[PDB]
Amino acid sequence: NQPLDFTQYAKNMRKDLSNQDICLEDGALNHSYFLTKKGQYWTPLNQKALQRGIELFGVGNWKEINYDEFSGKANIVELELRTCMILGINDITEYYGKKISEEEQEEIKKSNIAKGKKENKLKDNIYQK
Amino acid sequence: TLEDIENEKFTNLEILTHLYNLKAEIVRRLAEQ
Amino acid sequence: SKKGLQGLLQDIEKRILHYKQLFFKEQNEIANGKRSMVPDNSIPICSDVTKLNFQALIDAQMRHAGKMFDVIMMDPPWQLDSLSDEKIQNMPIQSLQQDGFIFVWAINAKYRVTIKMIENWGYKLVDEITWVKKTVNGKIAKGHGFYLQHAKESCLIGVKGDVDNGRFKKNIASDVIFSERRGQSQKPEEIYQYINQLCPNGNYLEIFARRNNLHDNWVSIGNEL
Amino acid sequence: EPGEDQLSLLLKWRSSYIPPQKPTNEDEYKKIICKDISSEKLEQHAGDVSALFINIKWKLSEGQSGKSIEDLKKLAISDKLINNGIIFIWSEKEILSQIVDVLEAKGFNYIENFMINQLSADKALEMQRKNQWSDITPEQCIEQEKFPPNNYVQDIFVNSEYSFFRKSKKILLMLRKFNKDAQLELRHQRTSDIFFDIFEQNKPNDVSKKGMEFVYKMIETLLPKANYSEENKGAFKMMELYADDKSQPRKGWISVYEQE
DNA sequence: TTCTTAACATCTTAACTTTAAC
DNA sequence: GTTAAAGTTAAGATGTTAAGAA
Ligand SMILES: C[S@@+](CC[C@H](N)C(=O)[O-])C[C@H]1O[C@@H](n2cnc3c(N)ncnc32)[C@H](O)[C@@H]1O
Repeated sequence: NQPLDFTQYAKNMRKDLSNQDICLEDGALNHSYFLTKKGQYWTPLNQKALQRGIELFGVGNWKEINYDEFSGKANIVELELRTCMILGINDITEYYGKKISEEEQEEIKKSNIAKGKKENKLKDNIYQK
Repeated sequence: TLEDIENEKFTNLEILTHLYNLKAEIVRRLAEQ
Repeated sequence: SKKGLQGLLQDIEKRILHYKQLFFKEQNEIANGKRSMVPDNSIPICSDVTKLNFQALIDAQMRHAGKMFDVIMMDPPWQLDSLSDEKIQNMPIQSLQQDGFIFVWAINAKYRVTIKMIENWGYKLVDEITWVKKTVNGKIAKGHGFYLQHAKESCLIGVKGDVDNGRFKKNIASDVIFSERRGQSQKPEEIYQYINQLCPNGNYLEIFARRNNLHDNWVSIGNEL
Repeated sequence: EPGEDQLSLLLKWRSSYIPPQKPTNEDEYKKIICKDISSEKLEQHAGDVSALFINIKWKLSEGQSGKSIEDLKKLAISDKLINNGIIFIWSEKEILSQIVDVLEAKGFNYIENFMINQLSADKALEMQRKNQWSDITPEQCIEQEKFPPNNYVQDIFVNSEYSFFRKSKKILLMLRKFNKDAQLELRHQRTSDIFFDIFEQNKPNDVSKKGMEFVYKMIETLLPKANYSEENKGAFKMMELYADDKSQPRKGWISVYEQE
């Protein structure tokens, strides 16, 4: 018979016994977590968490949004680092204290990408001003 | 200071964390005097 | 020092710009699908060994392969990360394996107790492989010790059941691994090559593992992993 | 230059270890030649020694000559023969656990290990053929200390005939005998626990005169008080059982022979 | 008080700097 | 301006043994 090819077999084991943060869909190693150090990966649960938490709460102050959050692996510096991409712009000083829903956030993200492409200075989705 | 924060064995996100920490401390100092 | 440290503030703001750009580039490469050094056929588990139930591993392996494990590696966190010399024995290795091998890495202070542990589980002492530490120039890396200058790390091999079958090739590799130091406590990668010379196409289980090895077809129980 | 070579850089204590000549004055060396330790009485030819050596040729396979564990089971060791000493015994891995428990029943606790890594002279000659003087015997390599160049020493290990991981090792199990009252005087770390020794193929069970000098000197430095100096006359505090002809007649040692 | 348990006991190599020629 | 000798230093999965917490 077949000598137990290991791809789908390992996929089934990762479905069964491995951690939920290592396998996505049916079978995937989730390489984005084995190249980053332990405790800091920003799971899709965290992504949706801050995506739903940037609204209905005062932006700028991340202590008050982290008090009602997990209060775990949610350090502030990662929050200001990864909220920039949701905005699309590195600078946040002009975008303090105002709340914008997710679809308009994606709209202004696309607008920032387009203006960076037209201004031929984009550096991997990141626009500087 | 600037060197131990810039260590290569230090992971980059924690480099950002401690480096932001000394920015906060020094701007608190300029707030002081 | 107000103006000088204001210039230092400008310097670390340039550091903000450089480091934010560097991490944004690396994270964009991550989201683009950058592959880590880990192989796609690695089966990891992040749970405490004294806490997890191994019966789930047993019937998962029996369902997905139909056989039991071939090699159970372990490099225990010896008591001298603490554990004990009773909690290591009390965990169910004798059910995790039926016919195979076990590699238990021991220090010179934990030799007799390791031999007693292996003999208690049902294995019989068969072989020992030793890691000989090396320097970058090639000289032996000797350090510490009481009666002699230590340059050694031992590991003992226990065999449970029958070995005369298609797997488990005889007269392979060597029991002495002459290799450089590459960590505070990090065994060489030649032992894995020796294992794959011993049992090709196997279902190996490794306990007390770290993210350094995580090889192909390996079940890699650990906690900080 | 010999420095760049990995072989010649790993084997440089050879020129620094010359075993001394045979003792003559009849005070230095002792002989209690007899038929068998498990047959003769012991602890009456000597008393209260500090270094016990058993040069054992284990049989392993039944066809191969040697002795098995039952001789050590019936070995005559009392508190009179050795009370505070450390016992040095050559061990394999097939009977390592057996040696450990049979010496545990007498009170000797394992404290440390000291191994020798084999490097084959036949392997060096074959490699120098495969890469390229080099038309001489392996024993001549052992004698002249003429080591052909080799920057990778991990290929030069001996090829055994084991049914498992191939054998390239030689283990000396040293076991303490705790007394807690008379104690043992010792210096700590003036010896490495590994030394790469040159051997000969088809005969790995023989350590040469330089390796014997190394192990004897590490015993003698490990136990300085048992060195022959003004007080060991009749108080030798060192013997070797199953003594060999080479390097055993020693100033301060009792050579326990084995008559047929 | 008693067994542990903190709490003390030294050797080789590879690199890194500093200084004396030359 | 270059090469070599001397001081330095940092690291390498040791252990017996006086002291003392239950
Ligand atoms: C000394 S390391 C051995 C790792 C191995 N030498 C390697 O680098 O592949 C022991 C590891 O076991 C894990 N571990 C320690 N204590 C554990 C425990 N109580 N239960 C489960 N895993 C544990 C930790 O990840 C620790 O790093």
